Amino acid sequence: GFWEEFETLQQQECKLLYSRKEGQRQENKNKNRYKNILPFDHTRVVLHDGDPNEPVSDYINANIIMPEKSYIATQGCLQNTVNDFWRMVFQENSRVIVMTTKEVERGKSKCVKYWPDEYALKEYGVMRVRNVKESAAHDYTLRELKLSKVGQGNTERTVWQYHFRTWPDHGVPSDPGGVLDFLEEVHHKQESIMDAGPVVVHCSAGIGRTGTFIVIDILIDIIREKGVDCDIDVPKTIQMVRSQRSGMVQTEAQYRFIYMAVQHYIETLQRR
Repeated sequence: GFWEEFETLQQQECKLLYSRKEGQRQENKNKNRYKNILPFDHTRVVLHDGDPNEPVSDYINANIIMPEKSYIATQGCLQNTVNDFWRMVFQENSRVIVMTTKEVERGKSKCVKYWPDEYALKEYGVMRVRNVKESAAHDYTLRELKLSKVGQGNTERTVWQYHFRTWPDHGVPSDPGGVLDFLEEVHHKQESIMDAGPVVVHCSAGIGRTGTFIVIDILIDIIREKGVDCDIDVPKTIQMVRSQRSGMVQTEAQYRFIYMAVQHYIETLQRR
């Protein structure tokens, strides 16, 4: 229909109104892993309550992703943004973190370690984190973290870090079963926590693997609500997440993996 075709064209020009100015500020240069991968201003996570000695303390390379449960899509920490990451988790009341990379893959730093070892605690600026217990699953490790603001023990909350460990160094997994099982656990944990904030998801840039995990999670949530017969539109979902953070889902293999994951999920429901 003409209405449909034209509206579709018009929606595609909306992104010309987005800006990425905050991420290009001189003070924020050293807070981006990739100079060309920056958060949209209108969905970026804005950090309040930073060190007043820092001229710019409100910036992290992260965006809120609301399907239209919400998400924060962010890059893996740099050595200098670990304190900022924990400020974000506290402020947003996030209770679940999904780490989709190893710290180092193929000689490259994807994420600086931002958690304490099991049974230890660390202060990251004003934030105190205790690692109470770790559980090693086949494809991932779960770390039960307790996060609080120093001098305010009453603010302590549990943050569950789901660290996916077996994504391959090149390409995507050749079967989606491990990812789906992982995502099912993340889903049940989030739904168990009253007033939990957005689920934090990261990879080195916060777009490729992050986007893949987020898009799969959104689609399987639709299938949970609407059943295996519901309509699914992968391209419209990717367009909706890309309106909130540019570039989500970076490769054709990632794109195919999303399709495979959704179909596998449907078949699991038919088997169970």
